[PDB]
Amino acid sequence: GLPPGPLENSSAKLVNDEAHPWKPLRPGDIRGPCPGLNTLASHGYLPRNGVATPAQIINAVQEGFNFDNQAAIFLTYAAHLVDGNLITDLLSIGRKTRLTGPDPPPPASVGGLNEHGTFEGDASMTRGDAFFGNNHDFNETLFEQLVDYSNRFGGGKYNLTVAGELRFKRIQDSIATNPNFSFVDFRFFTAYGETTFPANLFVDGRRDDGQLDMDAARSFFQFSRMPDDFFRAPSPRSGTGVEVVVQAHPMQPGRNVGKINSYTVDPTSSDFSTPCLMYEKFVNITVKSLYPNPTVQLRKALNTNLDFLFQGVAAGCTQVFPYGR
Ligand code: HEM
Ligand SMILES: COCCCCCCCCCCCC(=O)O
Ligand SMILES: *[C@@H]1O[C@H](CO)[C@@H](O)[C@H](O)[C@H]1NC(C)=O
Ligand SMILES: *[C@@H]1O[C@H](CO)[C@@H](O)[C@H](O)[C@H]1NC(C)=O
Ligand SMILES: *[C@@H]1O[C@H](CO)[C@@H](O)[C@H](O)[C@H]1NC(C)=O
Ligand SMILES: *[C@@H]1O[C@H](CO)[C@@H](O)[C@H](O)[C@H]1NC(C)=O
Ligand SMILES: *[C@@H]1O[C@H](CO)[C@@H](O)[C@H](O)[C@H]1NC(C)=O
Ligand SMILES: [Cl-]
Ligand SMILES: [Mg+2]
Repeated sequence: GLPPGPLENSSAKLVNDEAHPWKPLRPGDIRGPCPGLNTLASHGYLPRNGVATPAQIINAVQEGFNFDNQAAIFLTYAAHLVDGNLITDLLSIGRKTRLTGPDPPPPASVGGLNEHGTFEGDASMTRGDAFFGNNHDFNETLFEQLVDYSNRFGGGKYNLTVAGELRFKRIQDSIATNPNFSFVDFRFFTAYGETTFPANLFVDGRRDDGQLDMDAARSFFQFSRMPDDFFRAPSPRSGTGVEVVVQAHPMQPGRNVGKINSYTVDPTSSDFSTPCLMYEKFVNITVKSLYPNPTVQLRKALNTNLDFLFQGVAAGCTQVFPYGR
């Protein structure tokens, strides 16, 4: 279906309401590395089994959290192109599942949001790097480090100052312990944006002060659960304030080269100075590598989803056509 449009009414409102109660997981229910999508599934804004269409995901992030339209479209279609089933139009917000339908041929993985190196990546705040065995479950030790950074830099609350310090700490921990640490292109951009999301979207919209308390933080990050009487943000937003996070500790994109403490800058990677290059490489390299010679029905589904992806790209970039027009 077409990408949904922006909210007709984007006011703050109760989103933890009678029609969207929190429910525990049933056997087979899928939760993944994103506490935003996990919470919408656990409140019934998304299907509770954690398998959804792109249009369902865009509608849920807007209705439940007031995520802005352009960001919703870009992230949803990027995730769907690399992790979703383009024929059935279904994406798992977590582990690979037969529930997304019959698979395309390799090398396409349709691995859900849990698939390492497509969307999900290293130096997550409350999830471990895939090298350590689990890139998707809430990690109590990592969350306690988020609390400690909130106590030291946020007076007990998570804010953009905390995000700047913790983002850099998680990069330095990955450099020191993960010999396969990768921090380039798509992951380089999304890792910085994700650290603003709690301050911009998990803060009750009646305050919208960018100060997230640790009870609310645990409720979202561990339990996929809105605080009692949670109001969504009072206007559409996503990564507002990412400039503060970067400015705290500016980093070049790069990777460890098979050893710890070997972080090597990648001059071929995009960075914040080349945002159009990030889009071009995502399409010409990442998507194309998963579908190099697609059959007629797959080509048509790719071209449709790539057009939808381009709707979320900031004005100024040129659309690229890996399968022709
Ligand atoms: C619009 C579609 C969305 C998609 C496809 C999506 C997908 C993802 C994925 C795959 C990750 C894991 C990346 C990683 O850390 O390795 C992630 C992280 C995250 N997402 Fe989402 N996301 C979306 C929207 C949102 C929204 C609306 C929120 C908040 C309301 C949110 C909050 C977060 C946070 C806080 C993290 C970082 C988790 C951590 O580092 O511990 N996301 N997202
Ligand atoms: C800096 O964090 C990035 C997280 C993305 C959140 C806002 C997505 C907005 C989509 C425009 C992207 C333009 C482009 O890709 O060239
Ligand atoms: C929009 O929704 C809010 C809160 O749900 C409501 O109070 C407000 O009156 C609505 N605006 C319009 C134009 O209906
Ligand atoms: C190691 O890094 C490569 C890309 O550089 C990635 O494709 C692979 O999945 C990574 N594996 C783990 C578990 O970190
Ligand atoms: C959580 O993260 C810590 C710190 O990286 C790690 O040592 C531990 O094995 C991870 N997993 C669990 C289940 O705690
Ligand atoms: C984070 O909280 C601390 C302590 O209240 C404060 O000094 C800092 O200005 C806050 N940062 C932001 C961006 O709100
Ligand atoms: C992407 O491919 C198009 C041709 O299809 C080309 O114009 C563009 O330069 C490519 N960009 C990159 C970064 O490879
Ligand atoms: Cl919007
Ligand atoms: Mg990760």
